[PDB]
Amino acid sequence: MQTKKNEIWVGIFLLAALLAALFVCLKAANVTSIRTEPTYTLYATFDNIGGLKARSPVSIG
Amino acid sequence: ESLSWMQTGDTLALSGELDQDVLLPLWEMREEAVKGITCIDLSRVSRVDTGGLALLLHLIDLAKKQGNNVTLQGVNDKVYTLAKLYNLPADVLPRH
Amino acid sequence: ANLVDMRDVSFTRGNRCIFDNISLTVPRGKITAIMGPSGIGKTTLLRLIGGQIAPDHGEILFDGENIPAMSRSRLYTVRKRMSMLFQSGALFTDMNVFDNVAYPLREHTQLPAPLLHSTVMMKLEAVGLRGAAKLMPSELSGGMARRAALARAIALEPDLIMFDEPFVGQDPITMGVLVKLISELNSALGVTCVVVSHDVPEVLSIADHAWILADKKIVAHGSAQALQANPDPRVRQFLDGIADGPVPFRYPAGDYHADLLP
Amino acid sequence: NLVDMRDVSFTRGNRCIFDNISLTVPRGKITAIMGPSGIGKTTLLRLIGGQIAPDHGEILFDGENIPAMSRSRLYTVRKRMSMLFQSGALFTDMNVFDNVAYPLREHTQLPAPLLHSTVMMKLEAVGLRGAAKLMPSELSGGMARRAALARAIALEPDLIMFDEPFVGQDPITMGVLVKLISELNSALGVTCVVVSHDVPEVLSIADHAWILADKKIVAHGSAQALQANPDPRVRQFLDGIADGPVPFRYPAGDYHADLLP
Amino acid sequence: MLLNALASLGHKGIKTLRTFGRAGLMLFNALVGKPEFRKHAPLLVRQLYNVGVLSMLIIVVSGVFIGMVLGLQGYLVLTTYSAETSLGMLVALSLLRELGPVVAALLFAGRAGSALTAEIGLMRATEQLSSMEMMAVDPLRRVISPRFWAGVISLPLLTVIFVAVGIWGGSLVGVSWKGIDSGFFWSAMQNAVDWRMDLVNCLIKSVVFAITVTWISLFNGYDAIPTSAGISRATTRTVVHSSLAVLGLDFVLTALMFG
Amino acid sequence: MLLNALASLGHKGIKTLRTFGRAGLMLFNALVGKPEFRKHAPLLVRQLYNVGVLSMLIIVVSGVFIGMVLGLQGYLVLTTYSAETSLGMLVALSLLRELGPVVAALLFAGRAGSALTAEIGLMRATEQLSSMEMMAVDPLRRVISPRFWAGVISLPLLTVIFVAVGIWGGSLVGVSWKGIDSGFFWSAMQNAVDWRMDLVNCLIKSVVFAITVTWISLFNGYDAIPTSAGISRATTRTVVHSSLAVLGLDFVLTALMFG
Repeated sequence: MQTKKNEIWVGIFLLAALLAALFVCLKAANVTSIRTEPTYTLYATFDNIGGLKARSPVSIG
Repeated sequence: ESLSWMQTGDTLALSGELDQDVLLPLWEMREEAVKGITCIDLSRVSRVDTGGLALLLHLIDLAKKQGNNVTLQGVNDKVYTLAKLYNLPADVLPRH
Repeated sequence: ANLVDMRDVSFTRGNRCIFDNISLTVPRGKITAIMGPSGIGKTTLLRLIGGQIAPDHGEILFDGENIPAMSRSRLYTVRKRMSMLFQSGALFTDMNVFDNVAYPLREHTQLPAPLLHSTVMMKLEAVGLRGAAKLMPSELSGGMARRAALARAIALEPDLIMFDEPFVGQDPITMGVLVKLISELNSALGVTCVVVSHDVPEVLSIADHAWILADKKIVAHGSAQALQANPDPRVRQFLDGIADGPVPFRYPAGDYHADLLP
Repeated sequence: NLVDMRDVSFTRGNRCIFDNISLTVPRGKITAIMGPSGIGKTTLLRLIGGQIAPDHGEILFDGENIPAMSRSRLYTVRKRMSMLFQSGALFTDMNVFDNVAYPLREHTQLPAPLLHSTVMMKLEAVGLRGAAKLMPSELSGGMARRAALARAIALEPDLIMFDEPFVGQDPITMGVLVKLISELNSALGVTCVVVSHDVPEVLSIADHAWILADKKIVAHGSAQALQANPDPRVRQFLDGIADGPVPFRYPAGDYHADLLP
Repeated sequence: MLLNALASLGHKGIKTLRTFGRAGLMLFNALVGKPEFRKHAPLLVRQLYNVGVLSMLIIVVSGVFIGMVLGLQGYLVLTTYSAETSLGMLVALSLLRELGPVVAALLFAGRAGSALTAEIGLMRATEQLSSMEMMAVDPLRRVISPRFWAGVISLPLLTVIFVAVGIWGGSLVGVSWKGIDSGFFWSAMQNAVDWRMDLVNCLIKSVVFAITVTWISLFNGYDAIPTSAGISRATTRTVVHSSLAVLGLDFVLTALMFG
Repeated sequence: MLLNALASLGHKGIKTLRTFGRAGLMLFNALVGKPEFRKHAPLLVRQLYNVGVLSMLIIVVSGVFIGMVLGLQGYLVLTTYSAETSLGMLVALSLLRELGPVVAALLFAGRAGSALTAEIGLMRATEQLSSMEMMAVDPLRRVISPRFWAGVISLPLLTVIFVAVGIWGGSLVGVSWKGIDSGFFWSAMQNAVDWRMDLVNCLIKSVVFAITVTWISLFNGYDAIPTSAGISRATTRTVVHSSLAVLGLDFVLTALMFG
């Protein structure tokens, strides 16, 4: 022993830091990837939308 | 620079000169060339290089699997001189 | 008769003159040794026969044909029959040793695929490196890399092999191998070896005609026996390691009473 | 005896070099330590200077431990060694006159007119007095090696170690370096250690030969009793023969299985 | 001084014409010649790993480090302006007009441009290029020609990776703690981006920035003294010459097709 | 797959810890020793000529070109809001915040940083540091201690020349080529009247990016294989490691000073 046991002990410590590194970059980079929304649309009627374009957000309150 | 080889009396008579640039009519037609050849005699040769000697070694393995052996006569000086330099083993055609 | 027959040629640089007036011949079937002291352009002498640089006014022959008066396509038809060997080994490091030997034996050739594998294994046994074919060339030593490129030089069966100072800084264990393969391949293939190594008990033991280039000129064109028994202060200075003589042991200067005490 | 390497053993992380070797050199004599290429002939002189520490063993510096004084004490022993290297060990950012006087400006306390009288005459021992204001890059292979010999005698050492001298050179300058060792051994009284592999010239000036083979000590004879040694490994390091204990040919690797198929 | 004053300046002008005269002569023989298509087909794949694949690690990890600093500094200058929805015209417009083929070319000369000069310099000290002349083959068409075409098609390909990661890197620092949505950031980015204005013109200036970088890396690797100091002197020489050829051509390429 | 896959990771996990082990131990045994001021007084001026004086032919002649492209590209983008008043605003603010100590760091590590690795690595090839170690003189105080101090105080001295060539380099397009001389150009340049912003924070980033460049430039030159290929390998890896040390730390130094 002691010629390969220290390599796996530092080996499993680096994968413990590698999987913890992916948990830091998980809330900001993984956006609109796993959190989906149901798809049902509505219809409106206006005379002029002004400077409104596609992908414009709606809001209530 | 010509390969004037013939097979009538079951003896492959190689003529011309064996080099590394003229080997196409003798390498492609090599399966049906030797089937029951027991003696190979060559006389009209001048010098055999490393590429020309590599073709003679491949004809021994095609004849050893048939069942019979083959003996070679009419050796030049340039054939056995390069054979001692390249250190050929006892599992190939010997110097007999 | 001869093979090279180098006439009066020169090679002068921008500041230093290397060759001034030389006359040298090389026969067929013999080993020519062109040795001399260091400092002079002994490497550039083999470059004139190949044609990599532009020499001065002169005329050198290669089986009757003038070497520097050739075109681009005409020069490559005669440069494939020399295959000179360098000092450290000019072998490629982007491939293994098995693909390094058959580098000219694959591009301009007519050999098929199963016959090419048998040609390299026959040429590697002539130098003793048959087992060293599945490794990187960077793992080899200095003396081991000279024999790996020696099998590359005998791929296309040349007629004028030019060694660029072999066994000059190796061990005496591998020095007996490199001095044996030159005399063995000369009698078995009929090739002409050109050795420019400055090893007077090693190159003279396998050569029959030596050349001495001390003062940028041909001063001794004797054999291996008449060279050691030639009464001359310049030729005997290079033999047997003579320190004092025509070569200045001290640096040429003066005013010894003006730089020590003041 | 200056150094007494009793049971020194050097072993790296991949390949070992020395395993229980023994070296013995007396004072005022020339001892050549010969050996083939591949083995650690360069690392043998590193253990005497103290640059690297061995795993098991010690070097007895005539009653003094070498690797046990690494705290402001090895520099007081290193001033009288002056190890000479194979290539140019002199600096390239200055002239060759400041390379010889480089140990004289930090160790010895000498005035400026007195320094010009003790450095310029040191170049006359090697024959480089006229080449004093020249750059080290302008020197040749044999001329730059003689400039390091004047730097080696700048502090009057007692054990000079020549790490592979007069190798890969012309026989004109090869006859110069063999004469300068004999002139500095009798007229000065120092100990020279040569680790070169050139056989037919180092035996004429040395008094003790140590041929290394199979990474062990196989020869400890003198310069005259070495040629009469009935040993297959010692005589193979002599005058050129191909076959011997070490094979120049690679072993059997099934040559019949890859030639024809 | 007046008579001896031109002895040091006039001699440098002769060697300057011999330096640039040998670079154009080497590139003319390396390109115009025999159309080796089937022979140079495995040579282009081998010379694409050390130029395109091995230099891909530095540009990817610096693409997120060029957008997270540009997108964070660009937020403070647009404070008290009510223009937080116009971030796409600053992080994506400056990475395509000003940045892009300029910053990635400075990293190409350090990783791929510096190693290409030392590769030929190590083969010149061992005289591997001189051994190709003895094998009856052209040395300028076997070791120089696959290395020129592999560098001229990699730097326009590595420019798009520097832009798309840097655009996503600006969106990573954009919606991280500011509270803005993903609908306002990708709204102003679509404006003033069309054909032959910003996307095509970035590819136009990228291939010009790929010829002038690889020309110096192949010339100094071919023109070097075969010793231990000549390789290291020509290795650092290509980084200074490419820094003045990329930034020096920035003023020329801006006057044509502004934007 | 639990033991065979982790066998190769152990060889690249211990050597990475020993990589930073000899890097911090070499710099520690260079300044905690005896202090001499008159002994390194001629040695500091010699190393300042190679690092700081010879690097003026790259930063000064290219710093005008970076200042020129900030005026051409910064004019057509503001044709509807302010084409003359805000012309000198984005030039002086960008060069004093993120273009100062970062863009000049790639030019400092390309000439004075890449050649510093090859200078130390050349001494270990021909055994120059080993001959100096054989005397009583410390080899870590003659080639490391005056060379580290000649790179720490050089890059802040070279940043102000890069700033002054960028502000004046943007003045050729301000006072000329359909512009005003000093009415609307120089009046909008002194908006940062505070001494903390753009003066202290610009000098803080220039010192931090000077230690992290000269540390890797003296580490790859001190730890290299003594051959012809080991010096050229450490010269290439110096430019890659220094470019990620000035771009990866640029996001770190901005997040606490600009947020």
